[PDB]
Amino acid sequence: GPSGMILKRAYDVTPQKISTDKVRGVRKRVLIGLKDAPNFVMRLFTVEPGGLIDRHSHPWEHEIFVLKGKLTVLKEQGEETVEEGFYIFVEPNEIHGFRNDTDSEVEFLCLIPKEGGE
Amino acid sequence: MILKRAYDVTPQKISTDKVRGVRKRVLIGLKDAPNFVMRLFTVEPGGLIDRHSHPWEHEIFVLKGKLTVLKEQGEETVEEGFYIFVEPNEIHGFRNDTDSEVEFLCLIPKEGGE
Ligand SMILES: [Mn+2]
Ligand SMILES: [Mn+2]
Repeated sequence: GPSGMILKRAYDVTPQKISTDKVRGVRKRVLIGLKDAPNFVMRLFTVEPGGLIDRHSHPWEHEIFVLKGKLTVLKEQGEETVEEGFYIFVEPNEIHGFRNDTDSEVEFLCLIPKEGGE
Repeated sequence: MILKRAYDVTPQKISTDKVRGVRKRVLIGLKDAPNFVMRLFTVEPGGLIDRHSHPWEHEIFVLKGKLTVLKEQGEETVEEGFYIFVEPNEIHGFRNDTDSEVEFLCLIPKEGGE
């Protein structure tokens, strides 16, 4: 593949609205996308106040790092809120979702193997 | 599912001929991860990761402070809120020229170890 290094302010990427049957009040920035990533992609998600990523699962893992705010994590059984400075590992096929119960934006980094897209 | 405060992971001090004033936390390691690992590095004031390369990429996010990134030639400082993509085989390293600790998240494919 190519050489070099990219160094960029994440906020220089516009936050794009995610709207699907199971996601509302969420925006995403693709930081290191399919066009460049050899193995895995880096996204920055913004959950607006009251935003929801419904419980779901997929046949790849998630690696998450919470950057800002209080993120409510939905589990197969119940939920738990974590804050900036927490990491999350979600196994392949594990049920998970997210909610923002606060009045400010919540941000988290989310990385997946590139076979799951960007 | 694992949910944990990164700070609570015990950092490992690194002090070698090429790395000094650096601590490393393995957040999501080989034990858990099927494809890539998540580390958090803390660079003390004056700390240094000297120029090196490896056959895998880095994906980095700067969490705190002003990080000096060493390039094959020259260097570039970036701040909290920057991401960095280092291509496989690219010469790189890091320095902290400030008076406070710098933190960055760093992910590599699992062939890189943890
Ligand atoms: Mn998911
Ligand atoms: Mn390296």
